[PDB]
Amino acid sequence: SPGNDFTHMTTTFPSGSTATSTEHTANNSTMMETFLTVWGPEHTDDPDVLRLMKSLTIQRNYVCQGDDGLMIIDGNTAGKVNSETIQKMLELISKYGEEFGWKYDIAYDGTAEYLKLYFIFGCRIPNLSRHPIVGKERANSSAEEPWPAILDQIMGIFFNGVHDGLQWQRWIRYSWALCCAFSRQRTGYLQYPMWSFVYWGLPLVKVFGSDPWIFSWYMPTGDLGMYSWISLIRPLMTRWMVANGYVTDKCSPVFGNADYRKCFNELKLYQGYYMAQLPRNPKKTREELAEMDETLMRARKHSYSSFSKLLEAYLLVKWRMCEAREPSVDLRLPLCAGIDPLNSDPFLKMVSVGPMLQNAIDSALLRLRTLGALAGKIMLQDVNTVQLARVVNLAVPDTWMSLDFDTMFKHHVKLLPKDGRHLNTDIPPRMGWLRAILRFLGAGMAMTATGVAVDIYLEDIHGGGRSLGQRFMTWMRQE
Amino acid sequence: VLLQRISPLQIDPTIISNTMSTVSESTTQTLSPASSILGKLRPSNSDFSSFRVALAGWLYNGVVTTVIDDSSYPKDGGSVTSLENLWDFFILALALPL
Amino acid sequence: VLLQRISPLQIDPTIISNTMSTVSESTTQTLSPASSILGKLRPSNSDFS
Amino acid sequence: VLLQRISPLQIDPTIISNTMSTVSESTTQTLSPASSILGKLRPSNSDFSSFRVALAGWLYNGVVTTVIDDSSYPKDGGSVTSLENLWDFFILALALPL
Amino acid sequence: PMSTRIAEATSAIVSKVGLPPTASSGNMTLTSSEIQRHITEFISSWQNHPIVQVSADVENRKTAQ
Amino acid sequence: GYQCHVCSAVLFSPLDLD
Amino acid sequence: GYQCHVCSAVLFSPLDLD
Amino acid sequence: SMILTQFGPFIESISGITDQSNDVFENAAKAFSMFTRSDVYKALDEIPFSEDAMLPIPPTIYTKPSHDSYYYIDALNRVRRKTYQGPDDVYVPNCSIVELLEPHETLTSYGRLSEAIENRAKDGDSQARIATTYGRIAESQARQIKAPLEKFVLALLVAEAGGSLYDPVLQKYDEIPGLSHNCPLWCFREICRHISGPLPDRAPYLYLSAGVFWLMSPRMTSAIPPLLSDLVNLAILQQTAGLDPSLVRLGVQICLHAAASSSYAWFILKTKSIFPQNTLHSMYESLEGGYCPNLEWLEPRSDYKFMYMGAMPLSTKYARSAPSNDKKARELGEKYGLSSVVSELRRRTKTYSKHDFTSVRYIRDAMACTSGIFLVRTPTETVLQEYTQSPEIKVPIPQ
Amino acid sequence: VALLSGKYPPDLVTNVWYADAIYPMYADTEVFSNLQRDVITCEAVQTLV
Amino acid sequence: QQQVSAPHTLTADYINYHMNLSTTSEKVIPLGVYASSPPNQSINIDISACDASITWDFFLSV
Amino acid sequence: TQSLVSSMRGTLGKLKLIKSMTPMYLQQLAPVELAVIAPMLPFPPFQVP
Ligand SMILES: [Zn+2]
Ligand SMILES: [Zn+2]
Repeated sequence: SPGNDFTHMTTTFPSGSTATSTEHTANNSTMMETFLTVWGPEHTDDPDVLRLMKSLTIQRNYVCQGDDGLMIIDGNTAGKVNSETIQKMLELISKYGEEFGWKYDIAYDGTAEYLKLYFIFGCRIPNLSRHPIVGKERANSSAEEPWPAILDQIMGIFFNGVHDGLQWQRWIRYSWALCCAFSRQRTGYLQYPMWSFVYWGLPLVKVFGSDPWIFSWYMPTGDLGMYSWISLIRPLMTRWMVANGYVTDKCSPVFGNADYRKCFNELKLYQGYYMAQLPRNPKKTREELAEMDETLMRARKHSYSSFSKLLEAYLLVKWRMCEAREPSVDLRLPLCAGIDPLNSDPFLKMVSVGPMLQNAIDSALLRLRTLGALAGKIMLQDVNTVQLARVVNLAVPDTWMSLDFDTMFKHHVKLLPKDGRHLNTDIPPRMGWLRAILRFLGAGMAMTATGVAVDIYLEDIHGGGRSLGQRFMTWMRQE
Repeated sequence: VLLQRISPLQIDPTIISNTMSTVSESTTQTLSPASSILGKLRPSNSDFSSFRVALAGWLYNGVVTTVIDDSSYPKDGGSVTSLENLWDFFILALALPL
Repeated sequence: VLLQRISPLQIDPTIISNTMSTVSESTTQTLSPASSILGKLRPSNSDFS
Repeated sequence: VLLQRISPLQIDPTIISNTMSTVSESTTQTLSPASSILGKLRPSNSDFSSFRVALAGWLYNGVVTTVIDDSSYPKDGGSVTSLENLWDFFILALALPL
Repeated sequence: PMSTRIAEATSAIVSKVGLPPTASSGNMTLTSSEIQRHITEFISSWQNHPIVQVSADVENRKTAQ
Repeated sequence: GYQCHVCSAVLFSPLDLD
Repeated sequence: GYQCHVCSAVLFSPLDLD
Repeated sequence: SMILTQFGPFIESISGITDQSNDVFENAAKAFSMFTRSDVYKALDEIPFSEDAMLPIPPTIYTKPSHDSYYYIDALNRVRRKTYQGPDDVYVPNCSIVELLEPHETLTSYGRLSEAIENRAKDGDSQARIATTYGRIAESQARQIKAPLEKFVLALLVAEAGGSLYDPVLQKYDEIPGLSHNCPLWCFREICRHISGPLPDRAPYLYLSAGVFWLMSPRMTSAIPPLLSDLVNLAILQQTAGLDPSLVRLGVQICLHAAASSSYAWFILKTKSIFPQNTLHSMYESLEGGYCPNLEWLEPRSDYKFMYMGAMPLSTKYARSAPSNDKKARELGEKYGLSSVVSELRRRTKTYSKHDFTSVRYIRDAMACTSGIFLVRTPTETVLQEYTQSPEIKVPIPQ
Repeated sequence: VALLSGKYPPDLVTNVWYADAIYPMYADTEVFSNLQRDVITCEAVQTLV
Repeated sequence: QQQVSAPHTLTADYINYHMNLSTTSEKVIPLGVYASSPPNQSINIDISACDASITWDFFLSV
Repeated sequence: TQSLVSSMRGTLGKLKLIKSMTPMYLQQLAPVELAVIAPMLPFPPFQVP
């Protein structure tokens, strides 16, 4: 609205500052403690209410993070607490707020609401309408970013549909339709191949002559994602290559006698693999946009020889699916909403794994520590796998956050074959950091394969365990 | 459930996971007992209710004889030369007095 | 073939692969006596005939 | 602060980190007695601020009784088989006569 | 209704006597055969748990009395 | 006329397979 | 080998289809 | 069958029939760029819709009186609005829009905000500032989307054309009612046709980077671009979540009452607590069975160290002992004309009595039918609604 | 697991803890109705015979 | 404001992390799964208008 | 080997000297609780020696 420009005097605070949260939380907890201590007993009859108030304190049951709080009233020996004295205490909370300005929004129904998460009998109910699909916030009237950054929001739609228990065959199938709709733009026009989206964490359906609906969307993104499905499908892929004239004379240690370079160049798998690593940010004009477009077209015109040094160093490791692990939680227990035996794959993964019920400095010091070279402490100690294996930029993905990756890394990924020691998988006593990366390379395929998460054992490293990590050290020298 | 409500203590396996951390072993050997016990002490279906059921069964031997299931015995015989069967002997020899 | 249809004895090649797993040995050695014998035996299907 | 102004002694936090660089041990082991003390006993250059107060409390025992903090104890016992609690004993055994 | 549609899925997942038996009675790819082979072992190792073998959700007319 | 089990290379005759 | 009839899934090499 | 003849080899690649390939992907993406906006509605015209998608769309959405009685000019010469229902009625109203438009070149049917009115508003006319205020806030309300809706609807039409799928785990097909039993798409077709009517090219607004364009007809109001983005979400989620259509029809019916209201966003602000209040806040009046987890948190309670110890079955005593809901939940529906929705929710909620996956998915599907839009209002009323309130101290501390 | 690992609260006082825990059960005890039914059962048996 | 309003924040942090550890400022899930169980209840307390809440009249002066 | 025996003895020492309150509980608090709980119970205790 033009001609609308003024100033205004309030007593309120700014909306989203940082220090405006902490002191409000302190002020929440202090007034709740003096409620339960002093104002409580001094303003009520009905000694059931008095006995209820004198039994709880805010260290034992009160949790607050902002304006909102959650107070928990535990069960006694006789069962649950009488649900009428709780309401008589609720009226006293509402009366207590009026004496100094707070207008509480107390609620008592039998559920729990805290940080806008909805539970009933321990339920994990997702709010599907918390974020819409076709909805985006715009505060100003300015134009938006150019075209090749819309795919980040499309992947955001997909990863937000992951955490909510959608019908997974329908959800992946609709994600493909969006994924293929947002792929071409006028500038020869620009176009992403379909493998560039597989790099971004999007699972597939049926490729290379395989079974349909064969992988899961719990697969990671990046090189750890590209390792897993290839290492699961590889003896079928090397058959499908030879199935139409893609034979060379020498045998590769990975794909055998088939020219993976020509097959991947003609099918444009390499070009999607390297084209997905281009920056989608038009960093600091239409001519910079044209610079980014020419940089993006150059990756499509260039023909490629192999994958990155990290993925090629990964692909020498072979695992095995011997036997399924014992379950971690009851099948008939409703843990999480939406997922059920009708939603088959998360229902299998969440029972077999179990739900979670229990940076530049850290990078570069490990870069200089693993290569031959607090600062006096780091040299000999070790950290866990999820911290020690960040030296090759491996991270537990966004998808595995609502599961138990700790027990899976610690126990159910064995770095030793079932029939003893194959003499090929001999990690030296020196350079024992390799174990923390082999944990991730093991736990990739045990999560990408649909169905039950299976106990996985080490089988083979082709170049030897000593010569395996020299490739990682070459990547560390090359940065 | 009533004994779980009235009882002052509570089970906590982090005592075991803390006391296994300061063990003395080498990373050259092909098997490690301190990491075998932490695998063997995670129960199937992750329920701990059988302890309080065994305490409640003391009130009833005349109609109920609480015994240990056949699936906890080491797969129709085990060797004393195998370490997992030593741990499986330990677990049973401690569980049987209740 | 006639003894096949009668004999209750069944070969289980996983017995040897089970019992050779838990043999204590060092990684720094270069022999592995527990693992040379599995490459000697190669437990397979044609033991019966 | 008044003792810190005129005292000749100073910090040298690097002397323990220098002397623990020549402890003979094996890489194959999981425990590290050379490196556990450096995590248990980290220097931070603000360590004389808690030493000169104990040195200044000798002037007053009638009104001030300087004790060791509650958090400096091994948190419900601590076995002697553990190495970290064994270092935690050594720290208290040196600090208590002051 | 969904109450039947979920029960059919539970019965599709959980599926399949005390007598002496008679003679009458390297790498691998991923296959739906191997998926089912893992799932049946998982459901069997869950089904033979002793609390699962006895416990039920709704008490009967004897237990209520 | 099947493949190997070392490097997954396919062969056509059993002789060069062996 | 073209296609199984339980689910409409197309393959090759009926050694895979059976 | 037009989408079939257009996209034959792609739908079989993403339904598990045929192998995925790059050339079919790129030959599809060649065609995804080559769609007119009318082609999406031509593809919507051919699908036979069942009897259970048909419901009466009210006629009063299309005829709304204009914005002259809605805004005014405050002292200090800032624009505000006068509220008719409640002091929080500061959102965008719903009125006739077409009278403030002049057409774009290269196509006659679509117009934008006229330059003479913004010229006189920059000059300092009284009415022109109000008119450009309404025009810019209607653009900003219509803009709150990620991409043009016809692309999302076309992706729905592509993806859901492969029929039912097959499960490698349950070894059976799935049973999800198809496009004939999808009420938001029936309504999305009917509204976008009734706006155009005899006029062709049939897209009520197109979406660009800097600004929108409006279809020049008297049938066009400001409530429609949020309503269509509201319907597309339900049309997707009814497919890819397996929602019960008996809840989706209520979810669309509330949005039709929102478009028929005096204001759209204000009505949704006042009706955003119907689905959890009737369903989630009223579960298990009679509880008979089901399993529940058995947690405890460890005794230094500030650490928040938890522990899972099995799961126990529920008993009869753990019903809903909390107080009732009927006296205010029915009152909310009786105030706004949604008693046929509220009683419908309550009588269906009162039939679940065991705690399993069925009654839980009921709560999920009931919570899904709330409309997730982003409320749009000017900053000059955001401040003077939020920052003018004050606490009241009934017992101050004495001097 | 329960035998090898189980800990008390850090400030446990037995009489306070037990008079907290036992009190809600013995006010509303409802054991007396079973005593009222056990007379009717023994009356019915003698009436039958 | 951030150059002169330090010790208010610096003493707010001491209350939040040393005096009454009721704030959980990843672990929010098992809190509510315990709090939603059958034997216990839970009360959802929310403060309306947290920014307009505290002024010089009662809070900031003390 | 040598290191495996040296690790096994040090493991069994910790398993002997682990600090757990469950044996003391079963000694001296659980009989108190059983004697408190058992008189008010729907099915009374039925014991043979
Ligand atoms: Zn080979
Ligand atoms: Zn089939």
